[PDB]
Amino acid sequence: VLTQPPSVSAAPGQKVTISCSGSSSNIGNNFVSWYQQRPGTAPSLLIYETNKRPSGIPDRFSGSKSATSATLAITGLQTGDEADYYCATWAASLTSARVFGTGTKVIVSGQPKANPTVTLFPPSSEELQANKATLVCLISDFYPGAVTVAWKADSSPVKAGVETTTPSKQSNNKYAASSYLSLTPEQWKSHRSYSCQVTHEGSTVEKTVAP
Amino acid sequence: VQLVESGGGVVQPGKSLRLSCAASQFSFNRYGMHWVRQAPGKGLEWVAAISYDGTDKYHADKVWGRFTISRDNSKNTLYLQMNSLRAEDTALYYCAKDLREDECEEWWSDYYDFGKQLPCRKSRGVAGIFDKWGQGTMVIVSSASTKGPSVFPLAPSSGTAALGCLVKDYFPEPVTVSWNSGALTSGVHTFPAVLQSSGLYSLSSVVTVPSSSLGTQTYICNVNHKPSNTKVDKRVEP
Repeated sequence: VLTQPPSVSAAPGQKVTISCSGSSSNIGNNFVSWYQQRPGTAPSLLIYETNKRPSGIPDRFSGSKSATSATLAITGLQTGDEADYYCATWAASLTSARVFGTGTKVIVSGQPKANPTVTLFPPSSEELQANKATLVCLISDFYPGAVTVAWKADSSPVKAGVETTTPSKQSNNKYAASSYLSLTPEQWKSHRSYSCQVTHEGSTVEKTVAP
Repeated sequence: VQLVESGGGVVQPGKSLRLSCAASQFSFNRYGMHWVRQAPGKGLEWVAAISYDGTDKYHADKVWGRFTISRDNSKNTLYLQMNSLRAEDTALYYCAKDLREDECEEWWSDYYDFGKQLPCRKSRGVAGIFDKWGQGTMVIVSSASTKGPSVFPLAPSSGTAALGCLVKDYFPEPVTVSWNSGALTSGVHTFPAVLQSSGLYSLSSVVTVPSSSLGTQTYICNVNHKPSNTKVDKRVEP
């Protein structure tokens, strides 16, 4: 299970760093492939065999590798570099392990950031009697539009029941997204509180509700 | 190099479907081939792989015994038999090509005798590098059809304050929402709907109004789902 940073961002010019990670079984013994995927278009090979770059790819895109990690790097950023960046490994030959990384969205924007205004709502009395539960965390007015919602119940994190929409531009050129934590009434009455952690540009904002 | 996928569409969970990938502009019989799906909008996931001769077959555990990759070098076509589908299999499937030109080194010299032919002992094998991609073909597996939205109230939180109403479990789009019979367009924010694991849609529309007018002014969420001919006027209370 190779994991990568959810989001990355930088103004045009400065250098960027993206890193994979995992056991030596799927890192050390093997090589590292990198792939770029611009929005609304198919992926493309950026780097294979850890370092070597195919033709058409500038010398800016430098690869790397270590004991239990592997780092991609982009020196001078253009508006075009703005894309999704996945890493991959294939050997030896394989196990029940994964194949591609979780992803890493690179946003190229020198424009000033705008923190998200998180709004959390608890389920309705009407809904609980309909034998269901739903927590609605609404995220609005943010930029460069890179979020990563995370739900928690009494400190402990939650995994199942989450559905998070993709960011979307508003009228004011700022982004907005919504995340729902669908639940059962029995789960909802089991914990003291439920939290909604929105991770945007490092800084995290946590709202919380209770019955 | 040019790859073109086809065969995708909308099929209920359980029923089958077959995806084809028409290879062109390269020596098909030499390179390995892969299938890579991508749920919108989430990460990539390799499905299955196959070598030049078809002797090697690879699959992900989540598709262990419900998907089988195969090829026809005579027609330069790559085939993926998708039967016993799940909703989680819903994704855009990319046809990928392996970078390493495969070649055989050791032959058995035991059987048959042409008798075509002799398989390879130590071929170069797939490298796992997806150099050339297609635009992909979409596969939609959903146990859903036309259904009306279950509207529910929302709380008063503090813009100062912020009210709304939840549009739950409906299909298909569009669903329009207004407030107080279109009298109140203002401090309104209608978020985008969702794509549930069960393939049903659900949106939310928050509204930020004077906290002083709450006890006095009453706000009524007007929902509308024309496909199901359903209209709803939900009155939101603190």
